[PDB]
Amino acid sequence: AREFSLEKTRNIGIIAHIDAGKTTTTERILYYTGRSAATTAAWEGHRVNIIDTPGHVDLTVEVERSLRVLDGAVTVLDAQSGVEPQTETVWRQATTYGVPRIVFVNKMDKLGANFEYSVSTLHDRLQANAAPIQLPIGAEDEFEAIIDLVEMKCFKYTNDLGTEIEEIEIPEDHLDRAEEARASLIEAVAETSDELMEKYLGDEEISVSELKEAIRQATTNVEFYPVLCGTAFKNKGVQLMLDAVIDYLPSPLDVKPIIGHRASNPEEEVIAKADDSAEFAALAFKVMTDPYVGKLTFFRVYSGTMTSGSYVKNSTKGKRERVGRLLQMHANSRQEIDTVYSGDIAAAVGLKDTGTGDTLCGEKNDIILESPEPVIHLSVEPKSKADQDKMTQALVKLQEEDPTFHAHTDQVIIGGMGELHLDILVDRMKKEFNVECNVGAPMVSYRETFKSSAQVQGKFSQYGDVHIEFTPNETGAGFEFENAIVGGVVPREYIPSVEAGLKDAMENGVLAGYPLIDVKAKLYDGSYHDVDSSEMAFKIAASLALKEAAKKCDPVILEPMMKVTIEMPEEYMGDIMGDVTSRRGRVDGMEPRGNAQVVNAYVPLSEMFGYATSLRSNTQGRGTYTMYFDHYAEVPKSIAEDIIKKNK
Repeated sequence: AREFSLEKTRNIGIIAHIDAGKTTTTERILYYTGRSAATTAAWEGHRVNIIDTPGHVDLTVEVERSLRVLDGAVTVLDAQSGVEPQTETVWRQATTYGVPRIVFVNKMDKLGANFEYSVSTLHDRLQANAAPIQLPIGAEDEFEAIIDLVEMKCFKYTNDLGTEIEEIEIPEDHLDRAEEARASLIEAVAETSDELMEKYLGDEEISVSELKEAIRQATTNVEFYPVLCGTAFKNKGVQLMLDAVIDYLPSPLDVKPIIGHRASNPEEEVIAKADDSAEFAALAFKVMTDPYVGKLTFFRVYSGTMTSGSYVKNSTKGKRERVGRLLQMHANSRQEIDTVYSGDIAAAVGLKDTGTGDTLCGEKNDIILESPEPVIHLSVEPKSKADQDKMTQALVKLQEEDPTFHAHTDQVIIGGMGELHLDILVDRMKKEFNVECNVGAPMVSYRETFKSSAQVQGKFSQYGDVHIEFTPNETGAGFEFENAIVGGVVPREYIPSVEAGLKDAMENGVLAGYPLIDVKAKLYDGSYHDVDSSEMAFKIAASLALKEAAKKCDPVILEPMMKVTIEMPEEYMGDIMGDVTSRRGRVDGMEPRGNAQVVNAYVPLSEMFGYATSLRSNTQGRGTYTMYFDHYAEVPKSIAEDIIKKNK
């Protein structure tokens, strides 16, 4: 029987930069809530789950995931420099996923500390509706009290230990400032609420509570972001902000159910809401390994209820998993339980076949809450044979933790989604798994394809034969083999053996030696013997076909194209281009947001090396970009001729 009720639960995570005072803020939050990937705690008869967000925002896959894991967030800002480039890249994401937010402006105690300023940024840069529900008294050294607007009280801080908080009444000389502040607080909520609009102008006095009811309505619908203040290190306003999480930030019931499809048709939205009556469904957001307990698979349960020792479906991988004991990491402790209801988070011990992104649901049902390709790759050189063991070991494990990377042993070669991605991966090896290894330069991974069609035949004279029709496929369509054979001059016995020989012979590539893609092959005819003909020769044939095809099909080299989104001051807006159009980029569409323009562009990854270093140098620290894969494109003849000569 659950200690806490959905209504009493808060799933949160902390969106902050490092110099915003992130780590220092998390601990205070863990401490005040005490007595990691995810931590269970409590504040005031409320279950509080603090979800660890990724260490860098360039990892989109994670941040997206951790956002769906959580319900609402606490954004931490520096009291001086206001918001910063990445925090907003993440903020907009938060909104795409409809994550309620409250804002805690930290590090008030320092220099250049400007509260009424930092607040501006959310307005100016993020175009966000946010108004202080509190105001400071003093700044820098002078920082002393905090005015709570909604209840109209004040609190004095006599120590840096966060004890003996004097709860006092608002001093005169700040009385006015307090007054227009609460007044300026009460509408920003009212732009949203209706009857409150009358009540404002109509002059009716607004209650403390009835006001609270109103805000928490704005924030849980994310039309308003409450804003707070303090210094985490000196223990000021941390508690008030904790209360704030209780008052405003959503329970699992106050947000909209997570979308997902079923196991066969993945076009149905299947609803997952928090119901203990309904069938259990959950998502695994983290996997690590303890020296003692073994593999830990962390998870959140959106719908249904779960118990220790029963069986569950791992829906993503298509198998059956037997729940071991369930654990809960607390601040300082670990505690075991036999049951997981909805809206809750716990780790599971000894689930053999599970990995990050995997959806666990009940036995009967079929549901999945989540759904990859290398554009860039590295060479890795282990020393002697001593290290080489440990690496190849790691590679097996790492897959389970991050499926988003590829394994190639042909030296060993790992492709990934980017230089940053690949590094953390190498990071994890060099350090955590202790391998000493030479590491190459990032290299674009090119492809190949056919610009035209043809019909050809390989025949291996030990005898094998095929007639295949090779045609350029739709860009992105991948590879689809069609078996058109009828009479059986080629018997089924060797038929899939052809498909293999093709795949394998294409992977090698016909031009510079890069994998062959976007190509249709159809097998319309052949000739077989009954003694000599072997599954081998029927490979050598398919391969042979490919070689002849390569001669008639006008093969071409493909390079990756990225979707580059810049944002900048329009004084430089000409520059970024003469830059882009020097990069073989082309600019498609643009839209303004607030006082800056968002430039959308398409650029070859090959031309994108050292871009951030030319973004700042031109715009003087003002510009910011994002990038991700879009499509493969045909390399220009002059460039392509070189890649050939190289690999030759």
